[PDB]
Amino acid sequence: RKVLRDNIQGITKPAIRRLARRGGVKRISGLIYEETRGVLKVFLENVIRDAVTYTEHAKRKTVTAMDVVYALKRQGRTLYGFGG
Amino acid sequence: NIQGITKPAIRRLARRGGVKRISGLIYEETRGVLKVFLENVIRDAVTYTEHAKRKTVTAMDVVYALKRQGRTLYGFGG
Amino acid sequence: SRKESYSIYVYKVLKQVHPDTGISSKAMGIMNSFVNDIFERIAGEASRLAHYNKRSTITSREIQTAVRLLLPGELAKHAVSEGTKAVTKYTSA
Amino acid sequence: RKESYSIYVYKVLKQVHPDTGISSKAMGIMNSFVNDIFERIAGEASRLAHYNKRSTITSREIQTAVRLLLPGELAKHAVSEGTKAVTKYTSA
Amino acid sequence: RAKAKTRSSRAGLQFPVGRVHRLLRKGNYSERVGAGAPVYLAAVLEYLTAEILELAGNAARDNKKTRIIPRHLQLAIRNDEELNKLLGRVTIAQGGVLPNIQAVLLPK
Amino acid sequence: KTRSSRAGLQFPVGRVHRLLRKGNYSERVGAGAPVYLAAVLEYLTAEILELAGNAARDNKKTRIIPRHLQLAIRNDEELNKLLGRVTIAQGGVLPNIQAVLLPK
Amino acid sequence: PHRYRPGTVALREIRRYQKSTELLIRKLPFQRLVREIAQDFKTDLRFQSSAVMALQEACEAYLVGLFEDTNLCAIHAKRVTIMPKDIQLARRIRGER
Amino acid sequence: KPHRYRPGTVALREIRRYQKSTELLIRKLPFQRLVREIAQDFKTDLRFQSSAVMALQEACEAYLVGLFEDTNLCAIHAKRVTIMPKDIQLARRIRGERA
DNA sequence: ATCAATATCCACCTGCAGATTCTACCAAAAGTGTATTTGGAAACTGCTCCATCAAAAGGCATGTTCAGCTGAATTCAGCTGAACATGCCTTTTGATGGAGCAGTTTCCAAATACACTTTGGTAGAATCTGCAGGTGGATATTGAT
DNA sequence: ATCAATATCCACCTGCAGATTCTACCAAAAGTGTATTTGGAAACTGCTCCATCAAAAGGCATGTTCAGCTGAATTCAGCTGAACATGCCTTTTGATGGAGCAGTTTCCAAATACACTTTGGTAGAATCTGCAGGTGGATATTGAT
Repeated sequence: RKVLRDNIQGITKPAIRRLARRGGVKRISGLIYEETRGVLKVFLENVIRDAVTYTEHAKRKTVTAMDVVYALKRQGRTLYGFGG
Repeated sequence: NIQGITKPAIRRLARRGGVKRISGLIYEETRGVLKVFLENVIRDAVTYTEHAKRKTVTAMDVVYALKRQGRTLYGFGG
Repeated sequence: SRKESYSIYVYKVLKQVHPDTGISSKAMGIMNSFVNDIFERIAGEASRLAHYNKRSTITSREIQTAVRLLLPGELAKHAVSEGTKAVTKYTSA
Repeated sequence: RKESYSIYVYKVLKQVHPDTGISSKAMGIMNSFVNDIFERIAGEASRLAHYNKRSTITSREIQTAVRLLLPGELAKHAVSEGTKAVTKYTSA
Repeated sequence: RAKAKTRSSRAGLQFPVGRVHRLLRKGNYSERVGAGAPVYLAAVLEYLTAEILELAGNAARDNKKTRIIPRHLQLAIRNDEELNKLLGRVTIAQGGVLPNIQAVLLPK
Repeated sequence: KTRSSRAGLQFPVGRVHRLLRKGNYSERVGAGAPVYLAAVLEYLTAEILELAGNAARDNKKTRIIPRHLQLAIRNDEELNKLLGRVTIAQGGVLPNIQAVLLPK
Repeated sequence: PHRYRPGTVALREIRRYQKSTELLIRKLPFQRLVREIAQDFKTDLRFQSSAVMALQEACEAYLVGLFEDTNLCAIHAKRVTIMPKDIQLARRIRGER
Repeated sequence: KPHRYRPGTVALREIRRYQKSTELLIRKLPFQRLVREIAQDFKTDLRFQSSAVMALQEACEAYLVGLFEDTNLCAIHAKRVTIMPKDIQLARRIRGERA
């Protein structure tokens, strides 16, 4: 494949301010887009960590949606709408 | 009885929290939070007594109700 | 394959409360997870109760205490009522 | 007739700190710790068993539970001790 | 040989009582399961399903639509006090948020 | 002779194995599971006990009280993480005054 | 006569009560409050002495942790005094409200 | 003339707009590759059910929106209208994300 | 920053009481040994479903300019909550005794668990049909004179 | 208080992606007939738990004095919002290769199930660490040249 590199910058600044609108935010400081990216990565890390850990214990090589859900449950962010 | 929790007792609790001074409106708000907490925990604990067909709330019941609410407590059995 | 869900029974209850209203597939998924989430919270809480009280069997009594513990206020008593109702209706005949 | 872990906490205490004792309140803090962890590890393993439609909990289930439950270096260090204890047990 | 009655009918239930019974045994919640537990449970779940469904199909009609989409579900659970409380640590896929602008943020 | 000795552990492998069968966790319990698990609890006990003893002698005391355990868990980063939603009875808090709150 | 400048004894009290682990609420006014709340839920009850101890332990550990988070909100608003505005922001973030 | 909107008017519009919808605000390709990197640089050579990346993005945006809400409440608490990093670390500190 | 005058810690001992530790026996488990079941690991393998690609479009990201006001910095005063001596009362504690009550056996009737012998449920076609997405006038809403 | 600019709300359409319904198979309840528990139902202890009762001791309530914190008011540099041009790269769609999930058998390795033949709990003796004071010397704090 192609080398995967610096893809947290794919989380654009307009995409972040959109997420900020829907959260009820009117004025966004200039430093927010970096902090946002930092926190989202720590988040995604921790979930994909556990999701994959379920993939590994299953001896599976594809990460199933159920793996994501069991992961989100563990962290506490129980999700409705995928694989029951 | 809620006033039995004296203002200086509340004041010390804030002190251990690292609080320097206390607005006079706090002590009422503190007693309201204190009560809702005791309310939610004692209800869940009492429910655990009633399910056991008992009339004495054991320390365990409280431990279970604390865990119940995600305030797990070490030191009182289980 | 053979993957069972509650889509049959959610849809029955949907036609009951809203006889003219349909439901999308995504929304049915949200429901099937909801039935499953509650089912686990209650059963787990009763599993814990029976274990706390040194009893190897889960009666409908344990489930009721679980329902009181998990469900908030009026949702609890409205539920407990509906349950007890279906139990007495069952045992009677 | 109530059993506890206080016998084994004391053996492990005298092991690491032969010079040090422990108070009774602190001994209950420890038992409760043991019990809490025990539930976390076992439940997470039980849920692993069910998610994958297996009916037996092996040491493997307990390991994945530890990686999910124990943060960072506690994980690797704890995974080691079990694999150590399983290996030493199985040998003879 | 007598005719078979579904347990869900006998309790006057839409939800599957026989299935809830199996899922209590094969779920390892206790070694043995009482016969009133699957009934009592299937009733409670059916009740809560009915509650959520009524408030959603209401909000579906409020938005002038006859088919419940997850947006309506999120509107229903979040606008009701106890439902939101029961589903606090819970996110609905494609759910959105309740419109809520702060007072301070509004124009002069 | 004991299963715990075969594993070379201080924690009861036999008792843990019964606790897994009586615990309603799985239909059957493997033979390697309770060994593995008992070793993990033994270790985690040791690591808390060591840090508690250090906190105990750092306070001139030879008997570990709960305060030494709270200091041991809250000053350790990864134990504080594992036991975040946990209250140590009679534990107190670590001394910490905010900078802004300090005298001139 | 001699007096300590205001706020001095406050930091002194902070450094003492953070140093100790004693229970800070008087035992009986608490226990009286506990049984009162239990009465409102069930009548003629009885508590193990260790059960009122548990509730008092859990309860001061809750409040002290809240005051920690409350103080941080007071600091976040360029203030030094904790107000009911701070306790409400603290609990509305935690999810208790 | 030409017309201009008083700064602050478009955001109130934008808040009302995205609070009324349920679409996913992050573009899907950059989020997908971001997930594959975080996963690749965790366990090499993996695959992903499309619905698994969906579920990730759903839970992610849901998380961040709820973080902004809690953040904005801290900004309002500081008599500001602009959300700053200072607010987010506070919100996550109280949340227990990292106290 | 020093020179003093309180009030505060903090070091160093010390004898004792309340717990801690070590001791003596006792059922309740735990470990063996033997004999069955049985769960899931290995070995194909059919086949969803994932990874990759190309090609065109048009949605949207990016970067730049401009400036309205928002955050921050400053000043000050009123007034709130800290400090403090003080005067009394509610808590502490230390049994002491009385009994309601959690805890233990010993039956057993009733409720469950198994172990095999008729649909409800699900996976697909085969029909239906909300509403997504595109337009345009009605209606606000906003901001400049 | 007007009057364009511009955005929003909302009714109308209509083919279509997606729901709803129809239909054959089949996994899983249901129904019966025994084989086990199991948790009450009484019958009785020993705990613990409530209840006064009665001193004293801090501990709390209180009122006065004012130090300095908060909140309001003002000012302004400059940040971040609003618009617009620009062109990239996401999106959309449709097709394939084949990996690796997942449905089936087959069959040992391993877990289970009784049957019999030490450890851990528990309630006493024999220590024993910390408590809780008590001077006594820097320490930190605050008032005044």
